[PDB]
Amino acid sequence: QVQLVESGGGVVQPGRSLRLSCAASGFTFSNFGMHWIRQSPGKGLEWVAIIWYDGSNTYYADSVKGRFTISRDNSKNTLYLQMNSLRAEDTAVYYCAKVWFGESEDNYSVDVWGQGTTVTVSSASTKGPSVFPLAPSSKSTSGGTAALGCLVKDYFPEPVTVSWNSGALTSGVHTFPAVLQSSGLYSLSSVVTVPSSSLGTQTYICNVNHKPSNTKVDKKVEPK
Amino acid sequence: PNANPNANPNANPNANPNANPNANPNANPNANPNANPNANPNANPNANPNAN
Repeated sequence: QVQLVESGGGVVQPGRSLRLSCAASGFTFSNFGMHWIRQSPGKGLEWVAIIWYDGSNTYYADSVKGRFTISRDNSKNTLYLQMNSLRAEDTAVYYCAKVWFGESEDNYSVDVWGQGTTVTVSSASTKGPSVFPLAPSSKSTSGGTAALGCLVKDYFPEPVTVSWNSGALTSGVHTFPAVLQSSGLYSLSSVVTVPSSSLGTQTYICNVNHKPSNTKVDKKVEPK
Repeated sequence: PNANPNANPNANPNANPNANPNANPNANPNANPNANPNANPNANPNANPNAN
């Protein structure tokens, strides 16, 4: 069926440029106009640009007019978005989308969305995480259930993976979504509930992995 | 009985103004055949962004 694959996203410092591409297959790409639409947690869904099937007419959102340039290569079946003078608020997931087929006098929007590519505009440098133990004690025990965890602090960029006992412990694990701090570094927590009668005897180790920095940390969590 | 069957005619010539301000539901719901058939000089001269 129809398939759209975005590529080109990554980490870019503010003020620099970045070029996104969208490879289309499963349909005659040269016969359809295309949209670029971005999604951010702060603004939700936000239309960015539209291009005609032949590139004759292009339109842009007001917040990006003059900085972004949408183009296409119908011989390569590729849609392009050149982004210049990036600001912090442009960090979002960018989707390409295909205009649906309709009648000659109708208004048009998109019916098939691409997979999406993440763009993070930040001046933070690549940095491995600091792993701190969330130690269980009497203050984290209610009956026969205790809670312990690992705090993964001050890393950039996203994402990081957390496992417990090399994947052997999955029941009751809650890894929270990362939060962006005032310093531009991300931080998150991962917690697990265990039988209180197992504390002190069963070994629990959290395995944090961060591919952008090739960081692998096995942190042992001991009670207080 | 045998009251005056004509106008005053010095009656009220102004609005009520407490008359009905709503839209009469039993109005004309059809198109006025002799309405404006010309093109509007003050219309949209741009290109619809949502056009095909």
